[PDB]
Amino acid sequence: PNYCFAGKTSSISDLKEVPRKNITLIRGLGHGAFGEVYEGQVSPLQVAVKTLPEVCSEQDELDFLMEALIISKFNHQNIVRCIGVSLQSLPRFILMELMAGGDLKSFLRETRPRPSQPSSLAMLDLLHVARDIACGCQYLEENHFIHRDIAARNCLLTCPGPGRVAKIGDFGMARDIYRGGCAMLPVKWMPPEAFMEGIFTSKTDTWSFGVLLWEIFSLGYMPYPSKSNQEVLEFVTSGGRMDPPKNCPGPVYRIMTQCWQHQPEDRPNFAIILERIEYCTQDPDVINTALPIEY
Ligand SMILES: C[C@H]1Oc2cc(cnc2N)-c2c(nn(C)c2C#N)CN(C)C(=O)c2ccc(F)cc21
Repeated sequence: PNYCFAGKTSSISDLKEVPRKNITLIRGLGHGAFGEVYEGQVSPLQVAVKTLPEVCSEQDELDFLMEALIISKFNHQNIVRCIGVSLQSLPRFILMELMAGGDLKSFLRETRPRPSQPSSLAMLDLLHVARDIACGCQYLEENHFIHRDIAARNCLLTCPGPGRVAKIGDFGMARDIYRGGCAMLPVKWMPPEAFMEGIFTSKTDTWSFGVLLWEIFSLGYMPYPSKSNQEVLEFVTSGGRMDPPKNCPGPVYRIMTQCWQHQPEDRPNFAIILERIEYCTQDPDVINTALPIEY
């Protein structure tokens, strides 16, 4: 089974097989419903290890291989690196760049300004995260790769503290399409034409990035508070959009509303999104805006 990205075709042969003896698991990182994730080290190189359960179907096996090929073929600083794989021993491993800041949704929720830590985050921190992910998205766009699932839960941070870099860290939806059910669709992140006609383009990711921006500036809230998937589907198709997050500067909210234009042609590409984020970061009135302190 081959994988095609950009101009090139790659195969399982192209993956970097790391000798299993060189790999040591250290601790769990919060395992999902299928496959575990560990902190590990390679002989030392610090890594995250994604595992394939040994009790799995052949389709699961092909899914795991395809994920390894997809991530291994990306080359961008805002996309998590694949250090290698261990596919010749069981359970099979994919080895990733260790993003010690964890996923972005959890980071935002856990790092909200509080009376004890009133200065944990500032507007600039959020703008830098937004810029980081938009840079990753621009790389995907210019290489004609549609992510399909841009959302805070699928982004990672290099570290919790000040020098953090945000990166896109999961490509499971894209993998599935390359190779499911309504209840599992990221409805709240999808544009009208996506869930209606099943049409996908890079402007699909623009819409989702708008929702990510809302997640970021809301400090990790679930989009469309109190609305179910179907309610959001009908709301969005009717022209409904989310209100600004609490204390969100107008220039930032306007990037969101542009990302959520009904017509894909009316939505900005990621080059433009990056330009607008950069302008926001220059504006003193934006970056001097205080985030809410949760009590
Ligand atoms: C496949 C997995 O990858 C990594 C996870 C972590 C770090 N680095 C990588 N590469 C991580 C997480 N939490 N913490 C505390 C750490 C640490 N250190 C998040 N997590 C448990 C995930 O499963 C997850 C979530 C989203 C996503 F995009 C990829 C992943």
